[PDB]
Amino acid sequence: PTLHTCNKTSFAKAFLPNETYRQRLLDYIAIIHQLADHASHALKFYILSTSTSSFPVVHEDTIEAILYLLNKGEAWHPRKEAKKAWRDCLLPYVQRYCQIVGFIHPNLRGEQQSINYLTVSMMTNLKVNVQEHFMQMLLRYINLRFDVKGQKQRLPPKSDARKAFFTRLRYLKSVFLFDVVPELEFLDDLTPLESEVLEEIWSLDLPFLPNDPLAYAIVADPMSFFPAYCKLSGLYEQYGFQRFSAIPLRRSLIQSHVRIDTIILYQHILCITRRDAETVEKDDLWMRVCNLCTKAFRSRCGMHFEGSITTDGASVSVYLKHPEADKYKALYVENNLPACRAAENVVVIDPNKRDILYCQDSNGTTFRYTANQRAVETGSRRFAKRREAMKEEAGVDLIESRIPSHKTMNLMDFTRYLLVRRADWDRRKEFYSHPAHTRWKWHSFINRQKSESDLISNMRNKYGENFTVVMGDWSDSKTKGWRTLFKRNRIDCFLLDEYKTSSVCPRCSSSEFVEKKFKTRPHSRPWRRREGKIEKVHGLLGCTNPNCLQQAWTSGMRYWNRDMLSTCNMLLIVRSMLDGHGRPEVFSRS
DNA sequence: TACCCGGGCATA
DNA sequence: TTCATAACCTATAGATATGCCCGGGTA
RNA sequence: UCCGAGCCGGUUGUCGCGCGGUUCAAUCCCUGGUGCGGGUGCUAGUACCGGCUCCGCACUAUCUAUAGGUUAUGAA
Ligand SMILES: [Mg+2]
Ligand SMILES: [Mg+2]
Ligand SMILES: [Zn+2]
Repeated sequence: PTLHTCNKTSFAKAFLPNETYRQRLLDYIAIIHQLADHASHALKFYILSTSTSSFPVVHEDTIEAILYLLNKGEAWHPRKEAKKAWRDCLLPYVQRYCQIVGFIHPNLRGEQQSINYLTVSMMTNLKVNVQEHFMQMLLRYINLRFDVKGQKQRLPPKSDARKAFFTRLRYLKSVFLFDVVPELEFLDDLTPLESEVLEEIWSLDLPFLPNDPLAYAIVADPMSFFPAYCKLSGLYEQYGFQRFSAIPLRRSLIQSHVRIDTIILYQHILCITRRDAETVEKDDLWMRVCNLCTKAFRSRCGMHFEGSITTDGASVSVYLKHPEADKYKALYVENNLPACRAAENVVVIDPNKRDILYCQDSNGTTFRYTANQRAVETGSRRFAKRREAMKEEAGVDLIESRIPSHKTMNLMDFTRYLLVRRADWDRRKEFYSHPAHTRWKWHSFINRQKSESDLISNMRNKYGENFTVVMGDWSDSKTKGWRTLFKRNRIDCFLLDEYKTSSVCPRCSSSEFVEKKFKTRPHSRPWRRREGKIEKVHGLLGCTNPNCLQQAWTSGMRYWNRDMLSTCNMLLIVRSMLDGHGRPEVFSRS
């Protein structure tokens, strides 16, 4: 929530030059990464193995037991009965997975904090994935079975007589989702394909709530839908449809950020006994290894360091925690008109795929922030090319390209995937252990900060010290993140509808004479260009009304830039709203 | 034999 | 039309610390 | 599979102009920015006051993991 914030700095600046502490941190994070990866893989293996009888009720205890068995094995001695039962149930499968992958127990001491963090993170990932995408995948399967993609081509489009099927589907889903209780007579009207789909959906054993819809049930207790979600994945694999990651495997070999709190310095880094450490204040203890006088550790908006960082070997994210922590169409300009009138200057912004921002003012001054500029400043393209060159030189591409899909729900296929991953684990681990990846991430962060700061500085220099931002509500290229950026710089941002803003000429206010796609040219994309394809120009528009024309023009139409027209029409709309006349009729929906 | 500290485990 | 590895956008959830028991060495 | 940004024209408020001319910005290393004092230096004319670079006071900037779409690459 609002009670927490983060400041990201370099590894060298955050920590003192004592090499022992840095080496201990680097060693600890590497062990934690492997533990998390193998825990996720073992959880998936156990789920697939138990699929023979029933999908288990996965809780925090399951992942915690998997982690402990990987780290300690039989040496784990839980006190409570539930954890002991989980240990007894998971030990054989964990040992079998270790044999398959050749895992060697690290026997790391003092793993409580890291194990708790990893268990919480993995359960959060499971919950988020299931909650967010169970409905999406179910509806996607429903559409795929009925060939809705091909049904448009099979039937003549835009015909009332053919609307029956697309209406029939709308009803079937309501029966399948338990949204509407079907009448008994309708059950006998199902065609064989519909009956098969109904049986397949029934086999999923989807939970249900009588008082609230299925969507509310998913949010209320998303994890209860996990057993069905996995089943759904299997259905895909039965029909060859594009599969999805049912279980969130943690596969990346690059060093992931690992959390470090006061306890981790307590035990692993400083290696001081708990009794001795309890006699020292937290701030001094952290100062013994960290330069808290650095800029990154300063208080902001009443927040304080409070001993919490995340490190990956190249960058350190220090978390500032407010003292009051838990400790265990509002955005549209229509509703914000009163605030707009007090702005010194008003900026109207149109987003586009290429021109990420196209900004204009009432005084006519224009500005833009394009995709190419963002790519160049951020360095994404250069880093991508260098990474591709490294992969080509090391030959890792041939190894990764042949890896069997990890989304399979069959035990044999998952075992084959694990064997293939083990076969070349050593080479890829060394390749991704290179400092290039974390350094690239840190440099990308710095470049993004620089680019955003330069953008804000240029906007202030062109449009004044303070101004209000009005942006279109279109979204697909950065689309919705900008709303946050202006907030970080204390610049107001408001939304505006783009309906037909690109089909009206501001100088005659008549949409009947607007020309679209009046010229064609060889395709801009080189691979499409060599293919012989031709592209219609989208951003160029024409006006044919005589009032906008002149006798000295042989073209016969006044030319306009699409972004310029959009910004001018949006400025006119804003002026009309501020004048009390509301949205102009021409741009109004109906 | 019995005492102590350091470390592992539980949990809001 | 299917798979794998980076990343870019969007969205979700989470962002430690104190007490109790045991085991290893010592008296 | 490639594309930096501003200005003057072909231009009329015109293009993923693979049209021309024209100005500076980055291509490695780097957490970013704002306001207040001095502290060598480098620059423009006789203490005036423009820039680059540090010192120090407070003012400020949300990261991690996972999943969906896409991009780039490598296989069919
Ligand atoms: Mg638009
Ligand atoms: Mg546009
Ligand atoms: Zn017109």
